[PDB]
Amino acid sequence: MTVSSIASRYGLIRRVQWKKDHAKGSLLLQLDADPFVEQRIENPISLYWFAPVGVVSSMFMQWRGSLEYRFDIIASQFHTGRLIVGYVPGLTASLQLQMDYMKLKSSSYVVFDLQESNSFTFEVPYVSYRPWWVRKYGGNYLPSTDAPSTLFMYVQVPLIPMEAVSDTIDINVYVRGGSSFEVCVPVQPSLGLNWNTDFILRNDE
Amino acid sequence: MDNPNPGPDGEGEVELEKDSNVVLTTQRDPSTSIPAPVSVKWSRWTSNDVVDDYATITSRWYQIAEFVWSKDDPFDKELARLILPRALLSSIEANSDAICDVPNTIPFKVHAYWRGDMEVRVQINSNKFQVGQLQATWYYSDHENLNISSKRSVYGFSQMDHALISASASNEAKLVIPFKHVYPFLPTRIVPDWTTGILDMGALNIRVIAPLRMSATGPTTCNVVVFIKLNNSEFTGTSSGKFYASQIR
Amino acid sequence: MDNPNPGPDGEGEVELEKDSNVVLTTQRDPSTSIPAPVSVKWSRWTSNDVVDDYATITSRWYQIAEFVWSKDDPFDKELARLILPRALLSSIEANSDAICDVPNTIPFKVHAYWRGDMEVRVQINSNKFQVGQLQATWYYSDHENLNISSKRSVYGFSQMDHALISASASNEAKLVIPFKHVYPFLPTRIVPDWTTGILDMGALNIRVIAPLRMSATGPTTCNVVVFIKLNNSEFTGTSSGKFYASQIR
Amino acid sequence: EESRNTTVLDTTTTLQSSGFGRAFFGEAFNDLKTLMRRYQLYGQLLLSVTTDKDIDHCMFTFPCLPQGLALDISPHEIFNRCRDGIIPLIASGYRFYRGDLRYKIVFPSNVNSNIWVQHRPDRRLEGWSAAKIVNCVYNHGYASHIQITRVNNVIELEVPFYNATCYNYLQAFNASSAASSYAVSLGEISVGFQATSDDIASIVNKPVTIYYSIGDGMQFSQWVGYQPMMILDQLPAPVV
Amino acid sequence: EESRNTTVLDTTTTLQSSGFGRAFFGEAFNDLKTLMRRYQLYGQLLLSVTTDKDIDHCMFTFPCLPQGLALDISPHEIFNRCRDGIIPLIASGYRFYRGDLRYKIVFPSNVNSNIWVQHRPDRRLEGWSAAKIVNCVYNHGYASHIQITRVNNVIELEVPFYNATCYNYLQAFNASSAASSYAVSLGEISVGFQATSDDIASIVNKPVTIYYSIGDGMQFSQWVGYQPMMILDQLPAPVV
Amino acid sequence: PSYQQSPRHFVPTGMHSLALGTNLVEPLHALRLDAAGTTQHPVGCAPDE
Repeated sequence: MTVSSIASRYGLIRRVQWKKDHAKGSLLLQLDADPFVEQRIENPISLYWFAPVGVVSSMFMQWRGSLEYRFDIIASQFHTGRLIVGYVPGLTASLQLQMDYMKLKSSSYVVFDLQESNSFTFEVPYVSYRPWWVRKYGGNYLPSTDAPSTLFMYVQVPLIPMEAVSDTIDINVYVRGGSSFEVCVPVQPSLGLNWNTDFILRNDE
Repeated sequence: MDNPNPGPDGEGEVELEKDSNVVLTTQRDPSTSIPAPVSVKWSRWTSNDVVDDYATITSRWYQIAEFVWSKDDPFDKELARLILPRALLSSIEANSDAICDVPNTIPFKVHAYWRGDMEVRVQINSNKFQVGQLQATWYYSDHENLNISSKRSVYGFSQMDHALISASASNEAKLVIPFKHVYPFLPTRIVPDWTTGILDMGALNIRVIAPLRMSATGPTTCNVVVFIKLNNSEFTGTSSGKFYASQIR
Repeated sequence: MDNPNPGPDGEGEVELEKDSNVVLTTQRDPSTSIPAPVSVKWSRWTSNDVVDDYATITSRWYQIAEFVWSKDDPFDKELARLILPRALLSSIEANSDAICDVPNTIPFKVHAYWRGDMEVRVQINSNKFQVGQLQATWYYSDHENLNISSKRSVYGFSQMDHALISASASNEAKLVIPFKHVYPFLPTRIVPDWTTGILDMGALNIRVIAPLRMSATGPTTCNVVVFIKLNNSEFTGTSSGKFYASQIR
Repeated sequence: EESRNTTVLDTTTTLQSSGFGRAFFGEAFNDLKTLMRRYQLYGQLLLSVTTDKDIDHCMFTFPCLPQGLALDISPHEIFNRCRDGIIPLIASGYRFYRGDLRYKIVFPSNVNSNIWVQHRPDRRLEGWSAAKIVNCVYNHGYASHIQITRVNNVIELEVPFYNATCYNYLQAFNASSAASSYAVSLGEISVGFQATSDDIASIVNKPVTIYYSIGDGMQFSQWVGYQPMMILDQLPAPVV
Repeated sequence: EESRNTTVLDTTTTLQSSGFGRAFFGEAFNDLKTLMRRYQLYGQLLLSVTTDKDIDHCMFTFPCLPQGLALDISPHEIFNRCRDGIIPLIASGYRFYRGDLRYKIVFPSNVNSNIWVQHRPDRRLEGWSAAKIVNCVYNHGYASHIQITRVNNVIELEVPFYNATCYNYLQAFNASSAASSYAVSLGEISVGFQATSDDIASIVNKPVTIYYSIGDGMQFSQWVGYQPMMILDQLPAPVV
Repeated sequence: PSYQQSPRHFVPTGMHSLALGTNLVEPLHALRLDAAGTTQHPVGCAPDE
């Protein structure tokens, strides 16, 4: 039992549809480069999946280190694709827009060709001013910070499938903590179980 | 040989071309056609200013032209006459921003005189059922000839060494292009002895040889992406960035 | 000693401070006041990106504030509260051009996170008949205190180590300023955990101690120039230059 | 396979590891077991005298388990607000466990009477319902201890592992197999007073808090993935 | 340069150093750090029950910092009269700090209920205002401790350095940078009771005193000169 | 490690002895700043008696 024993387990975190007619700049995910990856399940409170590195980050105050996200691009060898997995350090919410692949390739990026091999584990860098990084969510407390950095995934060259196979392709996005991942300060966890999803309000009337 | 056992990861080995932080892969083996051997640094003969290498920032790869190629393009047809030290800037000033936003090209903004060898990849992402074959050819100083309008054809550029892209196997064309010009430096802005033809080395031109031939139910589109690395560059003659005019559209 | 024989070249030895291509001289010996010892590189703890030195281009000296100082300025009076990693940019964006025109500061345009030690010279060119004495003082994180409005005075900044400029001998104040902040990196643009206080290290503030005292027929003006070298810098987190907002006026 | 790695496409240089905070803060955190021994609130109750109880009568009984209780949210503002704490959030990630527990039960101030505390490994756990603190006799051969309120009103405990098992279930238990109810709790701890009927009336509606931690014997089994989680800032504010 | 020395014009013979009082008084004083571990009053409050508080409710919360509080002067005759004490007077002379703090919170006599105390490194400090003691729930994963009033009504603490920083600001903090609020306090200590609503009414307007000291981990950074000072005998006498 | 060994079994008293003035280590709360500190007598301040 070990933090790095948990952080070396992939957890499936995002289903990305990848169609034929997606253009050569269309966004597939702008998801945050923290372990706290948002996956929403469809109660008056909502429940979420997380990566194991996401939860075991959510039992700590601070985290640092790489984040190896695995892109498993489920296709035949007859499909040919190409897509950037880019990574920009330090984009705020107002800079969450203005994003495309042409402004992405200035930063660090990896172009992949979907061919006879269909899977690659990109290693998200840890690029920040701070040695650690505060938990995104914290306790039930409206102050206490978004991601250090943002991943992006644009379709560099669109899917050109053969006419015997399908127009659409699933892309699964796993999240695993990197080899340099480490967490330090034990604080109040930001996540609770769903054994008892009952909640009681405290209005005063 | 003869035991293909594909799992969840497909079959083939994904080969890298790791560099500074842009890392790009291809599934297929390249077909390089080096035109000339590697050149010398050339800083000893005509620059006493601080001749600074920038291999940590300028040797990143950069997409400069992607384009759709369908079956309607005929036999002997141009696709892109990329002029490579220009097109690295022309894709930037075409793509709605200045030079100071892209970390590959800020030494062109600061320094005035450039030298350096280029690396050029022309990736295709054709389906396997398509039949076709592009060619990529580097030519030196296309705009310094008037008779290239007679030559701009597949039969002329086949005689010189040239890379080939078969759309059958979705081959990739790596293409080393060493710097060879009459003067050993290309300037980056308007310069007191020439202005026209700024930062021009010649034509990377991508001529179709075999057009897309498919069924009636065939995949019509075939996108082609061109990346460029710039590794053994030297920059000299530091000056102000306000002198740098925009490149020509 | 005691044999001054001046020729056409004057008397004194002109001492250099050669660097990259900006070379600047002073006639007089400096008075450095180093506040803290030299710091470590700090790239091992929080950056896996390409941490590239730029000592060929960023270690040039650069004028960031010149100003007129006359005798009408009183005893305890500010002249310039230069915030030094900002004022290197603020003099640029004040001086009618963007960052991409100055070769010192283009890695601030490309990269997002900065670290580095500074060198700061405050040259004076006073006449010998003038009597006066400026002081230069480096303070760490001026804007991260509210009580500096009680402290912003010559008596407070005299207690910490500080350089002195006598207008009698036209002394020069070299001033090594090593990088020391709470977090080991200063960001260069709007960053997801702080925005306000971008690239702020603290105050270089030039407080008058002895004002200009001259005759009735005296030289009233006394211009003061401030140069800055930026040598042990590291830049990390490469991103697009279109993200870089302008600095605050 | 889950933990496979098809093609690494790393851009990074090798990061300096801090040694999990040992370099900065002077202490490691990679071992989660050494975090588990930090105490966490187990379950807080309010005393309620129902009958004129005999001195033998247990005041409350509760099963003893590292899984965290059936969460009892006038709500308790911690269990309304701070959901689950740490130890069931880790214990969600493991199907089984085996080992000791520590308790350190804290008693209020206005009580003075002597306190007896029992471990009962005979008691099974029938379903996830009624796996909480229960406000209800003293027994001989069960493992016992008396803390005196007048010396110090906080007892401490090292409740051992008494099961005839290889390990025990760690997720929330639905009581499928009838003998499997013997294999969830470590047993059953009962807290009872020696207070007479006159003086226990003053102690009504006084809080009795119980903490818990594992205490170096606990060794978790086979990994199981986490359940769906609730994000705590999404919980509503008390509109006034 | 500040500390230069142009021309010494000494008249003196060399003085016998006492070794900073070691020769007379049997103890050195040159190291100011060994003076810093002498305890100083941090902030004294008066208890005030606003609502019929739950047992979970913190009675007061306060940020934890060696800078000295936002000084809260019916004035408190110490903070009206004896301004600032020692440790912020030294801490005026350094822009940054890094290290531990000790607390030793002292509770009044008429209280009897159990006391829980939290460290919360999640809490930032928003401005120099509201950086004082605040009369307002209990939480799980924060570092916790219960002192029992009946054994001894003075808790003691070693609150560590939990920041993701190189060091932290030591002058009074105006909250310029938004993330810099994470880097001033060590965290936030909260003191809350387990007292019910009936017995906490007796404890209203009882003083709760908090002390502080650094405890050998503190290492101050870069020198900064002192601010302007107030001379204490110049303060007026209470004319009767 | 759990320390299960059974602990000591003492007697409290409120005050140290008073008539004892000899080879006997007396614990106090010194208002001196130093734990090893003792009042001292320099070269002229060593008393005669």
